[PDB]
Amino acid sequence: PLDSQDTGAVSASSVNEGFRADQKSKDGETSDLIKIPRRAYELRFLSRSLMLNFLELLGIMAKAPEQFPSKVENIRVLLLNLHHLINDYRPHQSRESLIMLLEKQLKHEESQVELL
Amino acid sequence: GQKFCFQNLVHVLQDIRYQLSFARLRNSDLVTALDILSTGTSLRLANAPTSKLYMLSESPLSTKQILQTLHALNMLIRIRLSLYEIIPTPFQHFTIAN
Amino acid sequence: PEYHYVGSVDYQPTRPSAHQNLIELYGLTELAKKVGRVDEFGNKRKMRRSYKAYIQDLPGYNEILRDNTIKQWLTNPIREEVPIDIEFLHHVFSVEPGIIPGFNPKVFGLE
Amino acid sequence: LLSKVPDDKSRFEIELEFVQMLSNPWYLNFLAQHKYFEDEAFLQYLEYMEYWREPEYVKFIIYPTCLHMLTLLKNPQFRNDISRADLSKQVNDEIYYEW
Amino acid sequence: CRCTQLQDTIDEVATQFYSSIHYLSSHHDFVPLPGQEKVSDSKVNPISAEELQFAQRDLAKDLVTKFMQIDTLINQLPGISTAPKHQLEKIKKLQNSIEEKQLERKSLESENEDLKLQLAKRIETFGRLSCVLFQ
Repeated sequence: PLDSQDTGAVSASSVNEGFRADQKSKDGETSDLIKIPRRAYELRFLSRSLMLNFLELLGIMAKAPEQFPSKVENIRVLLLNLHHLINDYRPHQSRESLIMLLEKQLKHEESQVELL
Repeated sequence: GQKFCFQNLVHVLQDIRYQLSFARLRNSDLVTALDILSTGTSLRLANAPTSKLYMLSESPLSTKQILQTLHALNMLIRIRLSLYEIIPTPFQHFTIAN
Repeated sequence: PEYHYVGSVDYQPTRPSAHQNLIELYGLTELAKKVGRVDEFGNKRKMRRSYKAYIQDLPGYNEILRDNTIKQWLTNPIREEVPIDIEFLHHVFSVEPGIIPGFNPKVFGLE
Repeated sequence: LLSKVPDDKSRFEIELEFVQMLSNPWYLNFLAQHKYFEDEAFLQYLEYMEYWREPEYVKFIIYPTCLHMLTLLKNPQFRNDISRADLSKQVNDEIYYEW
Repeated sequence: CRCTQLQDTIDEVATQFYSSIHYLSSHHDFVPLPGQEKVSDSKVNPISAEELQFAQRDLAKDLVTKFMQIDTLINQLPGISTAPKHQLEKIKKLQNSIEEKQLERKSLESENEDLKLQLAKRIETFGRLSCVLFQ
């Protein structure tokens, strides 16, 4: 397309979020009594959840194979959400990589000036 | 039908893995992008011997440049010759021309 | 405190299970007794590759031929009946006793 | 002299795709075998492809190689050697390695 | 770097899902019940019962280790503001900085090349003079 692909466009999106400028959210909620960053927690959560849904899948294979479509759908949305969210992480990473590059050019510049 | 079930599941899992590669996004190759700002793939040329042999420069030659090349060239023959090991004695007088 | 999509749908196991011996379940064991490689006493069951076992009963030397016409008679089945004029066929079928060349009665297999 | 029959939008979709073709070395080899480099009209159309280096336009191009390929093709001896199969394989292998 | 690799790890997990199930379906399953085991040996391509158990245990271990790796990578993950204002401002500072350093370099570089020309002339005098006089 003219812009990148959208997760809501492909299937249902399990969560939404936004972080303020120069501030990050972390809270203490109880599954194993975690006190850690909020985006990462939603992630870990989705992952352990995926693990469990797969265990389910194995079961429904050994007990009743024709039922799998439902469960593999569970799986699919879990993976797609994992990715959409990791994607939300990237633009900052691309920006900071550009930063490090510009920093390299400056370093070459000042070093070349002093050498001259 | 039960077997068909097993297989069918495997195919669905492959398919969603395919969609998975379609959904991830990878950090930009800024290097190539900046090279293409200047309209060449600087990488593919420098790297390649067949490029460098068949490469050809842009047609403008700065005539002030080529004078300065000449100056640096003559000057560089002076460098060479002063510290070039072997001059024949009939050649001992030389002019570093234009 | 609950993970998503876990136990969202309940399902009972599949109605017939592979783990059950289905030969017994659907009463094919008498069939297996009747057609299996091994007798129920343990002796081997010989089965002609051809259907000679049924031609064996019938008179005449009978060759086994391959003709897919009855299949075609099923692809293009015919209407309900055909007209039949006994008198005409009686007339048509009176034939003179003279011999017929090139035909042997081996097919009859009387002797 | 048949009257031109072009489309506006379509020919920039097309000229984008053509630049892409130029990225492929085997397409260059076939092109040379077909002696398309004999025609001066072609070479003027190449310079018309120079419009695709412009930022708003190059922002659209997908395979960077073509650009390089284009500057490579400005040497005619290069054209006769991309007629050659050996050099063709050399070029393909050179990308493959960069890749 | 980190983010792309973790992305690769979840992809690795999906691939492990269908790979695992397929491996298991592919390899021997015959179970006799009452009756005697019998195989279509060619199409079957059996594997040992012990080989089976060991292989599925191994498969479980591999998958759970993959999940642990994803978890620990999620911990490796440093929290960052989605807002780019801090980064953008840094960016602008660097650009201005390299701009002024480049101007300084340019001035000192023109003075450099002028100097170089001067010394080069004195050199040239020396070289021709020395050659002629000693030879």
